[PDB]
Amino acid sequence: FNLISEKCDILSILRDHPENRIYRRKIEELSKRFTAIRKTKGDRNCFYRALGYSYLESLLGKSREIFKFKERVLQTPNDLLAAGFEEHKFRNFFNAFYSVVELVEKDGSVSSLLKVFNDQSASDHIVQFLRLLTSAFIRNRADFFRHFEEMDIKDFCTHEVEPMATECDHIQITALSQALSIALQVEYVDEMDTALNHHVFPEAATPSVYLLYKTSHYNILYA
Ligand SMILES: *CC(=O)NC(=O)OCc1ccccc1
Repeated sequence: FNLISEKCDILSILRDHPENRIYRRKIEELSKRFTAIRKTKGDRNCFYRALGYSYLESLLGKSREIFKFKERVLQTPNDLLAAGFEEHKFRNFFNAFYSVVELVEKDGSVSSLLKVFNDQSASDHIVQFLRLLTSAFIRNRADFFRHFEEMDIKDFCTHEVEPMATECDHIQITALSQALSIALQVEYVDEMDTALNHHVFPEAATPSVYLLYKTSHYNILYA
C-alpha cells in the first residue's frame, strides 16, 4: 500500500505536525465532520491518483451509475482526437483506464480496486490517461479556461498538465471534474490562523469525493 493507504482514523495525522498549534486545531475541527482518511504518496501525481481511486470506490455496487460512467469513458477517445492527440499514442493509457472501470463493474471489491491503484505500472498508466484527458478538455474549451493572460493555454497544457509529477491548481481540478462529470469537495488546511474552509467543484453539486489539501498534497476523506 505504497501509493494509496489503508483507511486510518482522522486524528492519526496529528503526529505529522506535532506541537504545531494551528494544524492541531484544524485537524481536530476536521475530525468533527469526517471519520477516516486514506494517505496518498506525495510524488506530484497525488491529485489524479486520489480522485481516480476515490471516485471509482464511490461507484462500487451502483449498477446504473457505473453504466452511465462507462458510457462517458467510451466517448473520451473523441475528446483526445479533437485536441490533436493521436490514437496510437494514447491507446495504452485509455485501455488501462477502461480496464479498471470494467473491474468496478465486474469484480466490485475495494480489495481488487486498491490492488490496481497500488500497482505502480497500472496506477501510473491510469494517472497518465487522466492527465491527457485534462489537457484535451482544456484545449477544446480554451475560450472558457483563459480565465484561470500572458501565458498560452497550449503552453500551460504542455508544461503543467501533460507531464507526470506536475502539481495541480484550480484549473486542472475544474477541468477533470467537468471532463468526467465528477463532483468533488476540497478541504483546505494551510498554516495561517484562519477558518477551516472548502470549495465544491462544481458550485451547486452534491460531492461524490472529499479530498484534504495540506502541504501541497491531496489525501482522501470519508464522511
Ligand atoms: C499531489 C502530490 O503528489 N503532492 C506532493 O507530492 O506534494 C509534496 C510536496 C510538499 C511540499 C512542497 C512540495 C511538494
